[PDB]
Amino acid sequence: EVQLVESGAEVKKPGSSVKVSCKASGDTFIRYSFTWVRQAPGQGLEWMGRIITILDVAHYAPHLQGRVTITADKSTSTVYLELRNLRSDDTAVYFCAGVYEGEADEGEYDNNGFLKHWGQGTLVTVSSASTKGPSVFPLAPGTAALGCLVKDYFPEPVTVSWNSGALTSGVHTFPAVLQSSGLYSLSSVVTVPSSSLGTQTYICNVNHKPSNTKVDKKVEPK
Amino acid sequence: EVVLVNVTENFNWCKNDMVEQMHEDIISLWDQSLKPCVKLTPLCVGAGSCNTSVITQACPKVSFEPIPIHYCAPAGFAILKCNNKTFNGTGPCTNVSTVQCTHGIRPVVSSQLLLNGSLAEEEVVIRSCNFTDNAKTIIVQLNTSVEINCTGAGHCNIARAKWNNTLKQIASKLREQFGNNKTIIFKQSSGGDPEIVTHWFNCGGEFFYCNSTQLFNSTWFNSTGSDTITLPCRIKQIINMWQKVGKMMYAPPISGQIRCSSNITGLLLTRDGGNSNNESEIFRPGGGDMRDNWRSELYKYKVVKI
Amino acid sequence: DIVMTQSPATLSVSPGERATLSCRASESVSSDLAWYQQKPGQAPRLLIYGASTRATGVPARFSGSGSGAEFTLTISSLQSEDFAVYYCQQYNNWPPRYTFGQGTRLEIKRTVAAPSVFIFPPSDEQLKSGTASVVCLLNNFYPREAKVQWKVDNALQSGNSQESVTEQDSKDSTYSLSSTLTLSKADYEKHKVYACEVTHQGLSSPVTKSFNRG
Amino acid sequence: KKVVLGKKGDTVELTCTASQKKSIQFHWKNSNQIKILGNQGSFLTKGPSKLNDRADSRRSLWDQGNFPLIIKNLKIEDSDTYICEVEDQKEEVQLLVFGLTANSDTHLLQGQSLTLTLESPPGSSPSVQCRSPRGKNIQGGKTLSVSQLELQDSGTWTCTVLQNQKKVEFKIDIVVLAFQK
Ligand SMILES: *[C@@H]1O[C@H](CO)[C@@H](O)[C@H](O)[C@H]1NC(C)=O
Ligand SMILES: *[C@@H]1O[C@H](CO)[C@@H](O)[C@H](O)[C@H]1NC(C)=O
Ligand SMILES: *[C@@H]1O[C@H](CO)[C@@H](O)[C@H](O)[C@H]1NC(C)=O
Ligand SMILES: *[C@@H]1O[C@H](CO)[C@@H](O)[C@H](O)[C@H]1NC(C)=O
Ligand SMILES: *[C@@H]1O[C@H](CO)[C@@H](O)[C@H](O)[C@H]1NC(C)=O
Ligand SMILES: *[C@@H]1O[C@H](CO)[C@@H](O)[C@H](O)[C@H]1NC(C)=O
Ligand SMILES: *[C@@H]1O[C@H](CO)[C@@H](O)[C@H](O)[C@H]1NC(C)=O
Ligand SMILES: *[C@@H]1O[C@H](CO)[C@@H](O)[C@H](O)[C@H]1NC(C)=O
Ligand SMILES: *[C@@H]1O[C@H](CO)[C@@H](O)[C@H](O)[C@H]1NC(C)=O
Ligand SMILES: *[C@@H]1O[C@H](CO)[C@@H](O)[C@H](O)[C@H]1NC(C)=O
Ligand SMILES: *[C@@H]1O[C@H](CO)[C@@H](O)[C@H](O)[C@H]1NC(C)=O
Ligand SMILES: *[C@@H]1O[C@H](CO)[C@@H](O)[C@H](O)[C@H]1NC(C)=O
Repeated sequence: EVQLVESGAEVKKPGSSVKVSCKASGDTFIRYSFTWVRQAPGQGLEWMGRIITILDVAHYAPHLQGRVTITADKSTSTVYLELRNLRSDDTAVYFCAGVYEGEADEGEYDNNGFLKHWGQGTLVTVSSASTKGPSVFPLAPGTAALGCLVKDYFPEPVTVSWNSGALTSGVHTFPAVLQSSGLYSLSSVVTVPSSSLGTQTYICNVNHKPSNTKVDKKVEPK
Repeated sequence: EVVLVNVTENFNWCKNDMVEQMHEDIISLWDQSLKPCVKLTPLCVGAGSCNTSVITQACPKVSFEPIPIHYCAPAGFAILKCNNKTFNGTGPCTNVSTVQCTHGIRPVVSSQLLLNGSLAEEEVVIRSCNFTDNAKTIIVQLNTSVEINCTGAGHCNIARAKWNNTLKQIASKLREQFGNNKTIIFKQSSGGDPEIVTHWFNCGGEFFYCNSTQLFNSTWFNSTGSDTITLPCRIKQIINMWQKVGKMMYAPPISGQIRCSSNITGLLLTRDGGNSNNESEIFRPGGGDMRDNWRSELYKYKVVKI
Repeated sequence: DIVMTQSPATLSVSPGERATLSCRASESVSSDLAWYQQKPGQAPRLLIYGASTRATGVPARFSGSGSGAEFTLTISSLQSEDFAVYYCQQYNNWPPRYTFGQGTRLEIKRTVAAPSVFIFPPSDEQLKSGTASVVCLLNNFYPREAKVQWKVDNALQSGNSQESVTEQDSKDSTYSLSSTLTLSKADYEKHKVYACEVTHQGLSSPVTKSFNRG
Repeated sequence: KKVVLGKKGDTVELTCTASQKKSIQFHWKNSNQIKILGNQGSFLTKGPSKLNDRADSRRSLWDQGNFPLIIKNLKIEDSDTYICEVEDQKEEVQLLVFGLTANSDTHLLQGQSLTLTLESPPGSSPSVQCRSPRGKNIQGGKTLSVSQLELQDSGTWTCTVLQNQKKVEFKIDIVVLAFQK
């Protein structure tokens, strides 16, 4: 069983190129074929292409032909995807995937088109926007609802916790939306006993790793 | 067609343009029939980095089955045929006629064993373009055919008694050529490409790779078992091209009942040789160059300017 | 080009019951058909290949059938971990131009639960920066479908709000939704009442929450 | 007489060129007429020689009239004269493989000895010259010996072997330990 580990998240300006990698370990490399599949936020899966590792031959989806290249380095058991002339609509999670083809070094080859093994994915954001940390605002309050608005950051993702992880019950952190500005925004809300206000302080912890930003905003009545 | 009287023609089977033309026609007969899913050929013409030409195409499964091919005289030439029942392809032929076309040749692609071919009319015959050269193929023509039954389930069967008797007749002819005081030894292939190390052939459209060690493991005229020989085989999808240097990929089989029974009518062998005061000769199964295969049938023909 | 089409887009099934997922091809793909399962945030998982062969580790309650241009994924008894998105994939053609269906979302079917609606005015800190975001929250409802409308001074708003919805809750099977209205400080101080009107199957009459600016 | 020098354990390439840019029949043999490796049509064959598992060609060059004999993991016993028969011609090449090892893989101390020994094929009578990182030079035949190492001798030594005009280079890493006075 091969384990696929992909490289870190990428942020690119439209028109740039990206090259993402995928280290296969655990089994005999040249006996697998490797496929790249991508998924735009909220969209389905899209087959990009596939390489017959043993032969060093790759085939690509027609809508991609001419600006995509899939390669494999056998000395390092690594598969590479290069996507050129990047467009904003190329923003997606890019998955490395593979399947065992038989005893290929002995000329056996099933040419399997299905995908048994998958990498953890690589987010590639393509945008004219520049990296920046979010502005965090309070959403002040039987049950009471309160939260933090996490607004105007780039790129994804951001992580949100309450009370340094001490409060988790009734927490809803919404998936971000892309604003017309090109910047992301989300809200994290939580419901608590309305009688808890005044004797329990609630603080939202917001972490945006891309901009090395870390914010903790106290949310209060009045 | 018409026998020639008093005409004595000089033949040289190792320099015969019929072999080349047929080799080309059989090559083109393979392209329009058995298409690979992927085809790879080198291209290092430029004085720097190498390049591989890659072709990808639809590769329909085809239950290949060679129809006999005739070589007919091209415009401006005529085919002379030697009628000697045992002709070695070289020297003068006293009994010669002229013919329209050759007899029907089966364009079988195989190594080690010649299948569905012609038998020697009289005794076993062995041929070579240079017996002194240990690197030249030795072509064997049997006078009695030996069945080989192969299945896509992974083996070929050969009757042991028949094969043993055949080997005894090969060994006789060999020491008739290399010395009557010599021990004749058959050994497995010494190495190289799989298509050449195994008995390799195509059957029902598929490429079989059969371990022939059991066929070539005996000593003769030295000192003084199981009903059938079962060779373990393998169908493969990634093949080394015989038409030229390169590789091809085909699709996996779609039939659960691949079967074909052939007649072994000849062999392709190489002799070890090498400076050795040892009074014994080693022979191993060979082939790879299909021109040897065509020569095993065209040795008695010659094309001449009219 | 072989177009794969799955139906329905969303399948709602009560726990422990059978689900049947459909996948069609625009032309025959023989049996070169695979099914994948995907959970939010994770890579897809191979379930079935060759139309009907289970992948290693796939439990027996998953079975695929069909050939040619029509295929089915059957789950005989839905477990908690079975609720996910399911994709089919065709890999019949050569040269290879493999394609996926657009997925069927299989969710947990429960009783109708009306949303609790809350409205947040913009913070002083944000107003201090020059913009005004207003947040309307619909908490813990079922089913997923809901209509949310903004009215400023009883005037229907359009083109200046954005919605976000959570994944189905792993404990009570409900959804939550935020709707955010954004306008500049200048335009925000030009109007009085800010109301979000909410429509949902669990509510008899549309619910309106509001506040008077200041 | 073409002479090629090899290094024990390394790889070597022996060249053979046809007079036409086409793929034709070739075969490599040794002095004893033992078959090493050749082609049959577009396939590689390998003879019953001791080089069998370690010998190869480069088929992507055959169509260009080049038929090399590549030999990996050289052994001293590989030393021999090799003949390339092609289009009725014979390209001959004498190959000599040499080995050169330090007498210990242990880290040495200042003032201790270093002895390098040269492995050589029967018949060859090579000259060896070596140089330490500090410029220390020693020469000899089979065995080169330095009486006392200096700290400055630590690092890569470069040894050159002279045979039939040709030379081959060996690089050998030696460690000489420092200490506190
Ligand atoms: C052929 O040889 C025979 C016998 O020597 C002779 O009688 C004859 O004249 C020659 N030519 C022919 C075909 O008549
Ligand atoms: C020459 O061989 C032919 C067979 O093609 C045979 O009919 C004939 O007997 C031979 N010629 C003679 C008269 O010896
Ligand atoms: C072929 O047979 C002829 C007898 O007609 C003989 O002269 C020749 O030597 C044989 N071939 C060779 C080269 O041994
Ligand atoms: C075949 O040839 C061998 C000698 O090569 C001979 O002993 C045997 O009798 C022949 N068999 C037939 C049927 O001609
Ligand atoms: C036959 O091979 C021998 C041994 O290699 C050699 O003398 C010669 O190349 C060949 N004979 C001729 C003259 O073709
Ligand atoms: C091969 O098959 C034929 C019939 O097609 C049979 O007569 C013969 O005995 C078989 N030979 C074997 C299995 O050795
Ligand atoms: C022929 O083959 C048999 C096995 O069938 C073997 O035992 C025997 O030694 C061979 N006979 C000889 C030496 O001619
Ligand atoms: C064939 O089988 C024998 C053992 O029976 C083995 O020594 C040989 O390597 C095999 N040949 C192959 C794998 O081509
Ligand atoms: C070769 O055959 C002999 C008997 O003929 C047998 O004892 C030996 O084991 C065989 N070796 C191989 C490689 O099959
Ligand atoms: C030999 O001929 C038989 C009978 O016609 C055929 O079925 C078989 O496939 C042939 N063998 C090969 C390798 O073409
Ligand atoms: C093999 O030869 C025998 C004997 O002539 C014949 O009966 C049989 O049909 C042949 N088999 C094939 C497949 O050609
Ligand atoms: C002859 O026997 C010797 C052992 O005495 C062996 O090394 C050599 O390979 C043999 N030679 C031949 C030509 O078979």
